[PDB]
Amino acid sequence: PPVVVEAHQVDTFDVPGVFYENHPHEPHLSGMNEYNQLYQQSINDPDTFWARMARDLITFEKDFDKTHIGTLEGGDNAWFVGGRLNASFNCVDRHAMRDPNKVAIIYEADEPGHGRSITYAELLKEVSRLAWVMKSQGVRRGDTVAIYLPMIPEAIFALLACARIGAIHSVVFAGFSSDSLRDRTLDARSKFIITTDEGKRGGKVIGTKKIVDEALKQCPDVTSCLVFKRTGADVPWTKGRDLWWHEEVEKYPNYLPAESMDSEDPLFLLYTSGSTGKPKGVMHTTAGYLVGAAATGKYVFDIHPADRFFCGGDVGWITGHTYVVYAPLLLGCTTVVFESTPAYPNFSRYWDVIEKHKVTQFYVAPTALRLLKRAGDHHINHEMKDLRILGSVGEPIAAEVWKWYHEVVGKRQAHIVDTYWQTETGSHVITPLGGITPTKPGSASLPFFGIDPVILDPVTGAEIPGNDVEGILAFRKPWPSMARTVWGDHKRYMDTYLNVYKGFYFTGDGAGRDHEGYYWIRGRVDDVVNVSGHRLSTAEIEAALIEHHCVAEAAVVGAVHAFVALNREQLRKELIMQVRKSIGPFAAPKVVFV
Ligand SMILES: CCCOP(=O)(O)OC[C@H]1O[C@@H](n2cnc3c(N)ncnc32)[C@H](O)[C@@H]1O
Ligand SMILES: [Mg+2]
Repeated sequence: PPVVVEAHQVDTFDVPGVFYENHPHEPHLSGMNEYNQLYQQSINDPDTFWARMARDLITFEKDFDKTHIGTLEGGDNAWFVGGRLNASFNCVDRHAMRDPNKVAIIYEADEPGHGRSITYAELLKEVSRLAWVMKSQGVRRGDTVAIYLPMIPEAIFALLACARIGAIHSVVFAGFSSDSLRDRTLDARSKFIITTDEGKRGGKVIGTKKIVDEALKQCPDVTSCLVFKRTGADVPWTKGRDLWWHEEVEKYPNYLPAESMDSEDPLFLLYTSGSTGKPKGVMHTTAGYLVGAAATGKYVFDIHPADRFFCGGDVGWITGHTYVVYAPLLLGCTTVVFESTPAYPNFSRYWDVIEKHKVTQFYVAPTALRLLKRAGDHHINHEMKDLRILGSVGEPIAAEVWKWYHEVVGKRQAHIVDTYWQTETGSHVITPLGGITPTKPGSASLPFFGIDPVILDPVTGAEIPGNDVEGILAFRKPWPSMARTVWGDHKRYMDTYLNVYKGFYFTGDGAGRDHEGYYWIRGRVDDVVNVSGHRLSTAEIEAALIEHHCVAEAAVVGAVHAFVALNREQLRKELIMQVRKSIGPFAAPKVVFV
């Protein structure tokens, strides 16, 4: 009888031998022996291991005094204390100083055959003069800055310009409604917001400026709204508040000094929905987050400086934060900013992009892979000679989809890396290491460096030791890129993550660890449901539906559904519009019951 039934008779797949033959460089680890050696040091002497890793990967303005203080139960963890650094220096300046004409960003626009490439020197200029705009409009170190931007390179300019002056960027997914944008801007107390006149995605127009205008009536602390002219459409304009990106940046110099930030100064807020109530502003600080981003970029995704890294995620979510922006730029390679969808103009789009730009690592969600698999294999007829790493994030990749990814997309030539992590962990925590770790379809494999996973009994909270076990997934030790608080609400941070099982970090996920020690993520044990790549609160959908006058009691379960007690076919459609106003289109239920 097998406790972890999903692993019954599943063999490990070695890295394809052709991966090493075709590799342009020498990979970072010699094999699984070195992983085990480094992993054991990361658990048994994290002070030594992470000091060396941080000093390898991150340039500090002032070296740090101590690797880590605090404990999980104390909720007081600090990493690289005494250090000083700047995230934009590490993502931009240090690379522009060595190789100014190296391409940092490839922008792939909604329409094929547009876009452009941006060098590290060009990125330094744009980050600098955008930072000048913010400084000139009164943004100071420690202020938050709301960002409501689509996938254009200007989004990277905005994150890194905020980091350059020590402002705390608070990115809001550009598909959120006015109410959601308002809620996040109010909670973050931002006085400055950055957006576009409109977005273009999949040939469709998104009225970003209109949505922002609606949200800002209820954000009177916002006194500046910088608008990037993406489409040039006539948009309403608020004199004295609104500013044109292109008019303002050209007033200011092409260089700006970077603020000397503490290791533990906040870098950003990322609002995420939890099991109960209002969105949590998950706060990441500076040094530990960047160290985790660079370490996983390097050792999980096998990133080398010449690589062309393509994450299909959106900057509005943590995957885009860590792997579109911070990790590849920290490591000095090229990152791809993709404005379109995998289906526009046709289902070949992902592969057209990878082929044209010779992408070396591609990172997407299984939801997109399932869509494309249903579309048919004739859409894929691309050499994609340099594609050696195929990443998957957000949900377990099913053996049927894993095989299609490995064979049809990767030509049995690429290593498939199923990365498990969350907004709160900053970077990958359970994952194979690209080009190193043997994999199992449907399994996230083994812990990353510094991650000490344990399986707990959900009721008694006790550790369940050894292999072939199942239960709650928790981590036993702090790690550098862990979220440090929930903005304005440290007690909620403690209660949610650290007080449930004292001494451990609670992921909210169930998991099994099979006879080989490989982990298999079972999904959320709480009321978080994943629909089409989004982390949505069933209570948030419940609260939205209830706000309608004819709805009394509302229940939402997970494709989310909604059984409500109140024409009955007319009301079924009217509740959807109420969700569209409270959250956004991507949170409307798939069926509405009465
Ligand atoms: C990392 C981007 C998604 O970040 P979020 O904070 O939005 O969601 C994290 C949650 O997604 C699932 N999850 C994430 N990665 C995996 C994964 N690879 N396998 C299974 N479930 C996964 C797990 O339930 C987890 O608690
Ligand atoms: Mg007002």
